[PDB]
Amino acid sequence: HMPEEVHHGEEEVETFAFQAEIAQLMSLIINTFYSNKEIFLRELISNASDALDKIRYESLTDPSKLDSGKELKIDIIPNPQERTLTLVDTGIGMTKADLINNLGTIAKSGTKAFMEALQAGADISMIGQFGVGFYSAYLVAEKVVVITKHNDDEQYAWESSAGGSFTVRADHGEPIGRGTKVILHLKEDQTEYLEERRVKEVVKKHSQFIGYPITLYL
Ligand SMILES: CN(C)c1ncnc2nc[nH]c12
Repeated sequence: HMPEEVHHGEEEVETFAFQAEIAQLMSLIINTFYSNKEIFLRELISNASDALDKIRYESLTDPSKLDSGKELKIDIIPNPQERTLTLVDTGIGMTKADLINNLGTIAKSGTKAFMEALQAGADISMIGQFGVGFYSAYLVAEKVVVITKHNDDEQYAWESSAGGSFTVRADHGEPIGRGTKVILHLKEDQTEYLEERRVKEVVKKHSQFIGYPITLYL
């Protein structure tokens, strides 16, 4: 008795290409010698704050949207053994469609405009002004994993090593309830951001007036 599941039904792991504009920016960011790489943390905390604003805005008319979790917070978890730095927020999260669209497609206009601005003398720290600060994670990360849960969909995982493609798959792991977890697999030369002394310095310098609690976990 040796059965075989010739066809699993849905495709578990789906691979897609970035819009060319996004892929070219990711290549720029992952290989640049820009000396102020710490700004990645500002951009990711700002994205987390925006996501928390969103859920809060939504709950004003429908308090039940907080049934998946009442606390609105940001957590930063450096992990020296796995060389990961994780930023967790309990914000709005992303459905599967929005996950593919928001990280793989809709950033096209922002990444295009940002690269034109860079060509004309702008600098990388302005990335957030084009709505695409998420990709600054590749200043310090060789790989990024995003775990996300939106009230209207199941938990999903996104990942990319900036090779022009990304993958999406249902995540049946530890439920996060609601929100997004951005997991940075750090480059060898950027492990300074695994140290509590360094991470605090960056938060105090760049994110000292964010309207949500930021907790650091060692
Ligand atoms: C980057 N992006 C589209 C995001 N969407 C929703 N929640 C987020 N938390 C951090 N980044 C997020």
